[PDB]
Amino acid sequence: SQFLKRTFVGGMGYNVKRPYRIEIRMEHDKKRRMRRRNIGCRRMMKS
Amino acid sequence: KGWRTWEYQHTRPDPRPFPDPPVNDYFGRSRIWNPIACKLGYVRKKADEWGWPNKPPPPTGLRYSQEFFPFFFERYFPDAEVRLLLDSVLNNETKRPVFQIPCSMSKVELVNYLKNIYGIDNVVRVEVRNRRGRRYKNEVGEIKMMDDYKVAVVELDTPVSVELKQ
Amino acid sequence: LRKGHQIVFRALEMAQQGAEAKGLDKEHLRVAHISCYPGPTDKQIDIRSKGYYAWK
Amino acid sequence: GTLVFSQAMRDALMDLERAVRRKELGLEPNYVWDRWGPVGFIDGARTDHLPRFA
Amino acid sequence: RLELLESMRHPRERDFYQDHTYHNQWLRRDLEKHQKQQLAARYKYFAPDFEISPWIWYPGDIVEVVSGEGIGQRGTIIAVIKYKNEIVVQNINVQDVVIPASESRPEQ
Amino acid sequence: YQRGGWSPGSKHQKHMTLNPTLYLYRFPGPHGPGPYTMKYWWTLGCFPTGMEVPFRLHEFLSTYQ
Amino acid sequence: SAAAFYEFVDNNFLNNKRPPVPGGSWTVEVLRNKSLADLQHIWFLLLKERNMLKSMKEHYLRHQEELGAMPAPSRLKMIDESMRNIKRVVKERDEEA
Amino acid sequence: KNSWPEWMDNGADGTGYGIGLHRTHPLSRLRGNLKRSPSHVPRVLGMMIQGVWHKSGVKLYFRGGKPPNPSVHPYLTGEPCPLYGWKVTDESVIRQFNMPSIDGTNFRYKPYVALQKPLAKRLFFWR
Amino acid sequence: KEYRLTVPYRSEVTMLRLANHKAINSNIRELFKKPLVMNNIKAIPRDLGEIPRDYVLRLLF
Amino acid sequence: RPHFPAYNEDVDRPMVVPPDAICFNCDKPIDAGDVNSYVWIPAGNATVPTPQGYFFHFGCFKCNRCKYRLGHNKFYSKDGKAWCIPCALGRDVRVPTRRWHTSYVNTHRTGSRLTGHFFPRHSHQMEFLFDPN
Amino acid sequence: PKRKKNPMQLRRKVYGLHFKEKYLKMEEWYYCPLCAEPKKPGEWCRREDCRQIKP
Amino acid sequence: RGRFNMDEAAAALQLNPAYAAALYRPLNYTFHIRGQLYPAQKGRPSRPGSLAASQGRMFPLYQRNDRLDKELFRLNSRGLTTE
Amino acid sequence: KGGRAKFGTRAAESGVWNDVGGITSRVVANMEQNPHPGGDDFGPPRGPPK
Amino acid sequence: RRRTDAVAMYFVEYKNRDMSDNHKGEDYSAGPERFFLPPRIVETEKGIQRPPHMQMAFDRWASKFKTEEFHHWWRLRHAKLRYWGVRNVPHPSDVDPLWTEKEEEEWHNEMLANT
RNA sequence: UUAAUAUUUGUUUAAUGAAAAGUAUUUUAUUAUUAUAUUGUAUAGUAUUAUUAUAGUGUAUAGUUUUUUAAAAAUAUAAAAAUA
Ligand SMILES: [Mg+2]
Ligand SMILES: [Mg+2]
Ligand SMILES: [Mg+2]
Ligand SMILES: [Mg+2]
Ligand SMILES: [Zn+2]
Ligand SMILES: [Zn+2]
Ligand SMILES: [Zn+2]
Repeated sequence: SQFLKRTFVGGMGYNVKRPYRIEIRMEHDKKRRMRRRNIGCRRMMKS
Repeated sequence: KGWRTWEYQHTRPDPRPFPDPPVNDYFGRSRIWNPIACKLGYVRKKADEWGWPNKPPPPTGLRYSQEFFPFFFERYFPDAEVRLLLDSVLNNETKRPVFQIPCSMSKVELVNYLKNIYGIDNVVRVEVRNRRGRRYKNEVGEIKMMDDYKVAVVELDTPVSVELKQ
Repeated sequence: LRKGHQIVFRALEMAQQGAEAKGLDKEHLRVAHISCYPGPTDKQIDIRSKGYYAWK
Repeated sequence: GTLVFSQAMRDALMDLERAVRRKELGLEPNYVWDRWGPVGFIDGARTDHLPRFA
Repeated sequence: RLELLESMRHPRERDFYQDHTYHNQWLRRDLEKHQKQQLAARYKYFAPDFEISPWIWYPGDIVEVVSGEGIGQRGTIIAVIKYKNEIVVQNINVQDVVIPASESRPEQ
Repeated sequence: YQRGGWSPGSKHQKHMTLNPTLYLYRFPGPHGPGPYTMKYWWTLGCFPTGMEVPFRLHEFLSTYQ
Repeated sequence: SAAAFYEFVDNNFLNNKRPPVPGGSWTVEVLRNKSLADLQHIWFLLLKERNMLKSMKEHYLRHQEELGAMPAPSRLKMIDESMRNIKRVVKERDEEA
Repeated sequence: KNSWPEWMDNGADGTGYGIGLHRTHPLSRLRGNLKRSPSHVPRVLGMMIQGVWHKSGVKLYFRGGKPPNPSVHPYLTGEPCPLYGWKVTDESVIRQFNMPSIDGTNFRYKPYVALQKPLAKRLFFWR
Repeated sequence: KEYRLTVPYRSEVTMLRLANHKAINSNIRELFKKPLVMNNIKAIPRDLGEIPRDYVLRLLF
Repeated sequence: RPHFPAYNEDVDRPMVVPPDAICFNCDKPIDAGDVNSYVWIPAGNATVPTPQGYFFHFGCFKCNRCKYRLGHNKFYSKDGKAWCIPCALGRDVRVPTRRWHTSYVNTHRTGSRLTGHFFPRHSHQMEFLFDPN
Repeated sequence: PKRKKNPMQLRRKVYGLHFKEKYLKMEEWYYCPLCAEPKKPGEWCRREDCRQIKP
Repeated sequence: RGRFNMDEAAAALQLNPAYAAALYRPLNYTFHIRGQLYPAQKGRPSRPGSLAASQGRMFPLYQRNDRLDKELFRLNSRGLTTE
Repeated sequence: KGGRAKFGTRAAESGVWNDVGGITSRVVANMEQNPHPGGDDFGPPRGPPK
Repeated sequence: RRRTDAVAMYFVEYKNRDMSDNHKGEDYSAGPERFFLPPRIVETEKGIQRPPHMQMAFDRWASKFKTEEFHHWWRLRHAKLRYWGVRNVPHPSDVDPLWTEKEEEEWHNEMLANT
């Protein structure tokens, strides 16, 4: 994949909102464990 | 402004929200008994009690006395399906067996049942729980549900058991 | 590192077992025909924002 | 044959037994319901009620 | 082939509702059209008044096959499946009955 | 709004105000039950939507009878 | 006592034997010649037998994987038919009276 | 007013003892709050589904889970009391099961009538 | 999102600001920052009576 | 925004639980550090009784006259007993709508921690640091 | 303003080198002299022989 | 070798070993308190080729104790009755 | 209308949208807090007769 | 490579294995039977001995996993990962404990053999 | 067709009881104490396993345990000299 990464094969851009929604969801999972609720996946259908 | 009502034959259409049938198709854990009584219930009850309408009705005294056939038969020929759960007394000496009782019986009625029909005279207490009937599906996928029952844990004085020969 | 290559490896193992059961020589086997065509498909809901939805 | 007691009766018997134990020890037995009258407590303007909780 | 399928699938792709279900599965509802057709084609004696009347075929009668395979062959009625409208004739329509292999008995 | 078919098996964009559908997680397509649903058929016992009636008469006939 | 529980369980199931299928049931033509006392006596007999059979059926349903189908299932049907015949006779006599 | 006693609406105990739908025997003299009139169906369904919330902070008749079936409740047999647990007002309601004895030819009668071994696991028994 | 939190070597004050746990001898200011229905901090017990009264009376006389 | 320091420094005058320690409503000994069932109200004073803050049990932090909770979690010391402001001012006994025989108060000076003595205590203590001597 | 692409516009990606190097290419391998398994030079096995003398 | 045991600590402190062990688990597992449960740990019926799954069999320690629940959380009427 | 159009100030994170599933009984048992709710006469007699 | 993200894997270790007090004669070609069991040992170094403090620490950490609460945690983790959509996770009814009496007995026998 | 696409990616847990709501096959769910009939206890809602601690009591150190990836542009936040 070295030649591909050199010639920019693929989307040069990337997702930007994830590095914050990840920690938001981790805090929410902490809150769910506090409230004694089962932990669910963040993205069940948006995947 | 009026409609052209001279073009339709006199037949009543179906309402737009079509009503669901009164039959309850849900066989889950929150199944609800319908409090509304219908005419067919009374009709079947009369026909089962005194052969309506082929037989004249008995007088009010006989109908409201203990000698009316339903009550007479329920007293002299009782129909109570008390069955023992073998998983409690099979190859284990336990002090509290478990019975499956018709949901209409009570603790004192079960004590009398065990004391008179079988002779179990050592009963300390009874703990009753009402459970929904066991539901399942057959090969074709049709939903079946057994009759509702009551789990009765009966504490005794002397531990009892049933030995299974290996 | 490909899922399709893994699937073809499983198929190759099964076909080699079948050929050895038939009686052919393992060291002289050769892929004479490999081809794929579409098969059954399943649907999955894709709920989107603003009350939209699609089916994957 | 035991009389069917309630919690109020049990607390009143607790007061009685406390007074009796104080009398047996010899110190001044302070029976609470001796200062109780028709209008309420004789001297204390307080409010008391049975049965007492924990 | 379930374990092979789940092995060939990738660990990243997840599948949900493995032990429960969003919709209540205890509401009775009809089958698919082809499944109802399979039922109707297999169990035809469930229809009312399917049994032939009057019944004339009893075990011990000598009968000839008038159509189908084994035409013109005679035989004796061995058994009578009356509700299915079927006859078991002697040495007629003999087929192999495969009996699966149990723990201590081989496949016969 | 509704840039495709109306059935849930269609492949384009829909909307709730015009084509409201009940939540169907995963169901077989127009051709046949795929492996993604047969996995549920063999593990959970029914398709993961719960709207399908389990009809295993053929495998019953093949094994038990 | 344990003797009162041993009648809830089938003896052949305890001894790991094949429970044979009984002969028949109490028919109406035979129950017409019985008094009310004998009728309720055999009714309680049928009641105890039905309790035992229902316990057996429940046990096999609880263990359907380990234990196969319950042997000799016609006993439940025979008991039900006998009880229905007894009820028929009692109803006839009650209507006459 | 109502036909049923008022403890079924608000039990005499401070905790709310004696709340729910009480079924009575047809020949009994006591009267309960299980009525199937078009006017009583709402409150009966409410007791069956929603339950009843007491001012003490507890649900008396149906907290949650499986709903009760008032059509199969054992018949009412009395009224509550503060002294004891329960006063049996109607004794004829309780089924005192009583069977006859061996008097007569009862020793020859069997559950079945006589018409004129190692068990093995099977999938199906016909008869 | 905070630079002090992203910094690889956290300061003691930065680690104190993460003491949101309702506990004995915790960050009282960081626990008071959250609402009253979230943090279990009752009203301040201020001792009144003759003990402060006589003191302030002497100091004022 | 809160405008009060956190983790009050007791280097000038340490506030520690004494080995011997009785109550104000009860005059009975309390647990020292094993259980926080007591209520510590420190103010940095050796004024009798129970210097460097008195102590109360959770159950007994209530008024001693009417045997009720406190209004704003503020009690009134009355000849060695703790009364409430309606009791001290001479008003009638008012039954609270909330909890009756216990008040909203934290354990182990947690509720009285945000106010009191902090660092520095006096002015002559800062000049001790900023001077070389 | 995009429109449907014909099969010839789809196959133009195959003519490029970025498509062939990603999909249509083989591996240079040999048999591991210790494990007798196919192996590419530069990567080794979890084995006390293949970690000391990594072939 | 003398490692910490919950039963030994409860016997030392006289703290009802069952209640002591329940002190270190979610309240919904031992009491009738609102708590969510995973659908996988709930029992499922038997299938052809496998025995039945029971929640009480697969999690015996995660069972609610009605005795402890009533003696700790539910209120008794014997202290309330005033005749 | 505040927040959302259909839901209004009722936030999705706070509370339940519709807290009436089927039927709900507005009545509360023993809302009067009477000392004896068993009825006018129940158990022990109250006061001297006549 | 790691199947999830196709990342290249690397085995990092220390060089002087024989000159060490711990890990003297340990074989890393294959992991142990359990993660709490002592690692594999070559047949030549079977009589080796470990430092007593590290031995006691490892014994405590391993005895941590010999309880029934760990079996409950194991089944609950099965349930959690099955609810979270992770495939190839069996049902907590089909799972079996990592530590049993006979397995512990034979592992103790092997540990006494390795001394 | 877009589409070799956007999106997902599970390596580290600071908090404690109801009712509405939800009925998911609790096989005997619990095993007992007291007394005394009867009745019912595990899972919200926003079309979802979703920015989500439903604030009714009550208080607290149980760490009350699912977030990949080896450089770049533009963008998004945070910091950003002894120049002004
Ligand atoms: Mg409800
Ligand atoms: Mg649901
Ligand atoms: Mg919801
Ligand atoms: Mg929405
Ligand atoms: Zn005190
Ligand atoms: Zn006061
Ligand atoms: Zn190698």
